[PDB]
Amino acid sequence: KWTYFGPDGENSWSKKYPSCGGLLQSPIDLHSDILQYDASLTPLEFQGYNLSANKQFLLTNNGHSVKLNLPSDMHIQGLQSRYSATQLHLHWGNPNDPHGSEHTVSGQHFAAELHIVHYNSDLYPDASTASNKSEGLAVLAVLIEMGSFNPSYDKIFSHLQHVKYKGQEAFVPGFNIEELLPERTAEYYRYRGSLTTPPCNPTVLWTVFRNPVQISQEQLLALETALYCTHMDDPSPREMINNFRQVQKFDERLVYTSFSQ
Amino acid sequence: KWTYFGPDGENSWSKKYPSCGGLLQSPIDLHSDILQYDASLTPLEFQGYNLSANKQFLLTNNGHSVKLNLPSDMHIQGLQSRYSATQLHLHWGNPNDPHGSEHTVSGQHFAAELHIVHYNSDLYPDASTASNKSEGLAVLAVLIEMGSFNPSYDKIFSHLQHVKYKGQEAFVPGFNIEELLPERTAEYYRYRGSLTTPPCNPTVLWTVFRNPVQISQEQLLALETALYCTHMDDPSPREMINNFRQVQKFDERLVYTSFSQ
Ligand SMILES: CCCSc1c(F)c(F)c(S(N)(=O)=O)c(F)c1F
Ligand SMILES: CCCSc1c(F)c(F)c(S(N)(=O)=O)c(F)c1F
Ligand SMILES: [Zn+2]
Ligand SMILES: [Zn+2]
Repeated sequence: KWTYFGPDGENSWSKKYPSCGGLLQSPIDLHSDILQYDASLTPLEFQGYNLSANKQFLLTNNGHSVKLNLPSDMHIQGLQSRYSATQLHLHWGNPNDPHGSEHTVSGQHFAAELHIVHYNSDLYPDASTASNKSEGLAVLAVLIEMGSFNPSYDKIFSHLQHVKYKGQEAFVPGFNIEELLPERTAEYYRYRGSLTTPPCNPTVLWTVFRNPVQISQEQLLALETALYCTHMDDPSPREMINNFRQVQKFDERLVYTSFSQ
Repeated sequence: KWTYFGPDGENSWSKKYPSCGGLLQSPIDLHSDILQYDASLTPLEFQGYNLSANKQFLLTNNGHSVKLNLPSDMHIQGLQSRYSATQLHLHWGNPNDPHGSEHTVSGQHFAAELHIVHYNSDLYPDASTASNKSEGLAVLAVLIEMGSFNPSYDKIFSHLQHVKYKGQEAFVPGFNIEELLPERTAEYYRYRGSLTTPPCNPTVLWTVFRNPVQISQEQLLALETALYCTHMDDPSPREMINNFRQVQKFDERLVYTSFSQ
């Protein structure tokens, strides 16, 4: 299958996933020349993010990232349709170059990036059906930098020990996913783009929050060193690192901002 | 018929040109995490760069860039073989976004980039042979920023309305090519990489000078509006703009610097 390195890496995804060589590809560099304040971009409302402490949510190593399944009563309010959550996951670099966000800001990577994936549940029955359809998906992106310890991110990272290898699964008790969001969620970048992984469908409404979150140096190192892409029994193990796509060309287009200041 | 934009752009190159999806791809972002000083990287000497003004050298629009043919008596001294020149060419952006270098430094693009292409003439009889052999080619890269008018670059640019279309050829009087190089050529980045266009062979020893040169806004605009990828009779003309590849992953690779600091 597809990978982020070697022969099956991102320059080859378009052979078997043609949309990876098509229009509206993500991620992109967010830089001042292409930003345009749009007073119409009002705050999102995060509904059902306070997950029941009494419910468990499936965490998976899928060989590409670590993903947490989310329930479809969790949703964003504010967009043209209701977009219901389906999963969250992360992208990161490696300890020798700990700059593995997908989006960049003025050419600079952040340490990592969290994506909370939602689908248009007013139009489609599930995310897998929505993903290749018009208006199918909305992703929230949180940029992550090393700083202070983050107890909320640790509600996910304390389980990394149990999803070390591809295919492994663990259960995470519900917690308030809004705790993973940064300060001043009113401030964000917005643009139409794509999945950043195969099949790269150009069906994502992106919201990248302006302000990053922090996690400690030990948390970032844990994220970068805890997982493998490969199955446990693989005689040639591969660490799960550098699981981000390079930025894409983005020309004659704008990213709209909810902030002018 | 590869291009820099649209269906046949760079995410699709690897469909026809397998090395574009292979190892050792160029260009790259030059940033601190991947740099290491190497005291062995001693100064290059540029020999036979002062081309006779009474001779002329062929300028050709090859559908992807503009190239100036260079004589094989022009060479670099200081590498492990003699590398003789074959051609130079440029990469650039567009009038509304004059940010088209290939290499970036700490996430920033420069306005344009000059490549002076050499081949190992000790080992091979011509650059096309050398180009499919490891370390067969050595390319010098000069980063170009918007700044003062540059008379020396204008010795090339003044001939562009004469090679606007694919297949057209002009003659440029000899001049001193060293005038295209920046200050303190002793300061450079060195790494093993590839051609930045199809067929992307991983056969280039790159030298990117630390210091940029300047050309004016007017020179950039001329460059960015002069040229077409297509023939003069093509009913579907395409402007030669934005002819730079995105930066490539470079992990496990290190870039060696002839400067500490
Ligand atoms: C079918 C529903 C989830 S698949 C998926 C995905 F894996 C992503 F990485 C992304 S990403 N990285 O673009 O957020 C995504 F948007 C997705 F939709
Ligand atoms: C002998 C090789 C002919 S094709 C070629 C080239 F000459 C370059 F200089 C480059 S560059 N841009 O790497 O200098 C390139 F990409 C090419 F594909
Ligand atoms: Zn993602
Ligand atoms: Zn070039």
